[PDB]
Amino acid sequence: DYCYSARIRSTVLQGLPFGGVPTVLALDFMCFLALLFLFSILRKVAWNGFCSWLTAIFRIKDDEIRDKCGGDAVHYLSFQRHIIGLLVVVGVLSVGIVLPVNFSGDLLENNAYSFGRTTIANLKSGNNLLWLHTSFAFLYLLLTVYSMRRHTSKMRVKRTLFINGISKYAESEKIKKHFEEAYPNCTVLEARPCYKPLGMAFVTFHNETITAIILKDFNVCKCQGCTCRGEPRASSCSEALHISNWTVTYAPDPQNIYWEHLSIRGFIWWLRCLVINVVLFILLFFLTTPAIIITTMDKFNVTKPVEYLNNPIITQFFPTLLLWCFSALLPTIVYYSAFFEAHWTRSGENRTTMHKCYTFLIFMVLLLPSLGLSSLDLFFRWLFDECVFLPDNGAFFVNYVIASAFIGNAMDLLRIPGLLMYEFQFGAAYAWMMCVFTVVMTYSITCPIIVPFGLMYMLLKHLVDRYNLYYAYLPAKLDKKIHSGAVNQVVAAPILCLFWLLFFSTMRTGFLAPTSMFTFVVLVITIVICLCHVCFGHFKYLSAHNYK
Ligand SMILES: CC(C)CCC[C@@H](C)[C@H]1CC[C@H]2[C@@H]3CC=C4C[C@@H](OC(=O)CCC(=O)O)CC[C@]4(C)[C@H]3CC[C@]12C
Ligand SMILES: CC(C)CCC[C@@H](C)[C@H]1CC[C@H]2[C@@H]3CC=C4C[C@@H](OC(=O)CCC(=O)O)CC[C@]4(C)[C@H]3CC[C@]12C
Ligand SMILES: CC(C)CCC[C@@H](C)[C@H]1CC[C@H]2[C@@H]3CC=C4C[C@@H](OC(=O)CCC(=O)O)CC[C@]4(C)[C@H]3CC[C@]12C
Repeated sequence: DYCYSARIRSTVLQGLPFGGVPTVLALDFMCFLALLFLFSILRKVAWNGFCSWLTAIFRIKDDEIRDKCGGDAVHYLSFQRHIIGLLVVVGVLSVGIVLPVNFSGDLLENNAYSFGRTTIANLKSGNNLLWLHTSFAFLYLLLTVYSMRRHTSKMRVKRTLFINGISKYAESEKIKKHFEEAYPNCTVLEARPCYKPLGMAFVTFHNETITAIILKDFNVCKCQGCTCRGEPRASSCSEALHISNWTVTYAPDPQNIYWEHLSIRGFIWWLRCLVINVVLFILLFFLTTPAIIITTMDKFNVTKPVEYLNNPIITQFFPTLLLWCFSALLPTIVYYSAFFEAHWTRSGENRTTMHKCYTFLIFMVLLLPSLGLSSLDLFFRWLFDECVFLPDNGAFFVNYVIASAFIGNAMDLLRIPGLLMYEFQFGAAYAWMMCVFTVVMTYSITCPIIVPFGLMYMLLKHLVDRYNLYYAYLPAKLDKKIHSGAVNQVVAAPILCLFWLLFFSTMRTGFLAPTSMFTFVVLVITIVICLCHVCFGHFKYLSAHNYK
């Protein structure tokens, strides 16, 4: 009883020794080591001793970080410090309690060196123990929440609106009298157009709930047979106003405002947005696909015996190193290109780009490679001329995590030196570390052995951060709304762990098989709760964001 019966048909599909992890690891370490020597001769070029910086890493006290950098660096390092701790608990459960279950699988017991043995693919469908995987996936959601209730637990104008689309010939009298007659419950303190004003204004009220009500009445989605939104109500003042044509917003400070960009609104602005974002999403397909093609040479006609796999130098190391190169350049595209979308507020742009870096990195590292590698008609050709799971059984992901761990972090030292010719980007750095955490979490239950490398991705990213925050990057104060943003991404990670579990369950047993059902039930219950935080606002004691 086996899956491949390698004695009958010596089929190329049965993968490398150890998934090619040993060669990837050996070359990645050796490339890391070489980069640390290269770093040393770089930082010594400009003016205590060769490796002195490596001693500094473990000497600097947390209070020195706190004192020099300010609170944003400590809130950042707290986030890391929690995720490191999170991954020890998830790590010990994965390697301790998931892996010995997987490895008890009867399905890949031939092919003893196959990395596939340490994955869900080793478990025969209908085997009772498959509930343990669904259970841990849920348990990990509770831990990624509880660990973020702890992170957030440790950490620390409101009547003024900015009103846009006023005609340049408008008058403060009419603008003032409008609110106090269209909404007689209000009272107006100030009402001023702003920098021949170009049709933007500040207005200030007496009361905050009234402010929110007035702010809603220009923007709110509620409907009739006539119109899909609450159209802003008429007045005697209206000729100065052009009320229907406004956009109205809580006023940020003028240091946040792009007085250039907000000159365009409605369908035109959504055109510039969609044709920038489509070009980038098209481009991801071509950046992605070389990695998947170079990896997938399990074709036939000739070159069919197991002996015909290439060296894991080309079939594992090279493609994951190329995918890393594109992963590490991707932030530099979206930070550059987001300038041309013309957001209204620098704060928005910063807060947008962190979620855009993250979701493009997710499409091009996790989701499109997951669909690409899952698109193995390969099994259909073997079968016609369950044991379906990724080619190499997902060793590709381990190999990515290793590549990003050793080569990525060693490169992170070198990201700030220079002189080879003869300021902390908090959003980018958040996006990048949650991209990697997402992969680890996604595979942590289908493919346990990824988690140790996930942990050491974090430890080395942490040390290199604690180092380069204190010594290298300029001390920076930041907009708090990105730290709170990043915690939502951490909650996405175990949810995508549940989704791919439902996928690789439902492509290996029916949707009516009870583990498929249970995973669906958990997922649908989880998502309605998570959505009810976003605007509906019912749950605000739960899931995250305990604050001082
Ligand atoms: C296969 C392809 C062609 C379609 C797959 C869908 C994605 C391209 C979509 C689905 C959800 C979208 C995201 C949903 C929400 C946001 C948040 C948005 O930023 C916000 O914070 C909005 C609210 C605010 O700024 O206050 C920026 C765009 C982004 C990342 C979107 C980018 C495009 C995404 C990933
Ligand atoms: C193959 C299956 C999984 C379908 C593909 C689904 C994706 C399009 C989803 C999965 C997870 C989603 C992300 C999970 C979490 C967030 C956080 C969310 O954050 C906020 O809106 C923060 C707002 C604030 O903090 O003020 C922005 C969208 C984003 C990136 C989502 C974008 C759409 C993603 C990539
Ligand atoms: C039929 C329906 C139920 C299918 C749902 C498919 C997608 C639309 C789902 C799958 C995963 C979801 C995400 C999973 C996790 C999160 C984190 C969490 O993010 C926030 O709270 C950000 C917004 C805020 O700051 O208030 C809640 C929304 C979000 C992005 C979800 C948005 C909707 C997503 C993309």
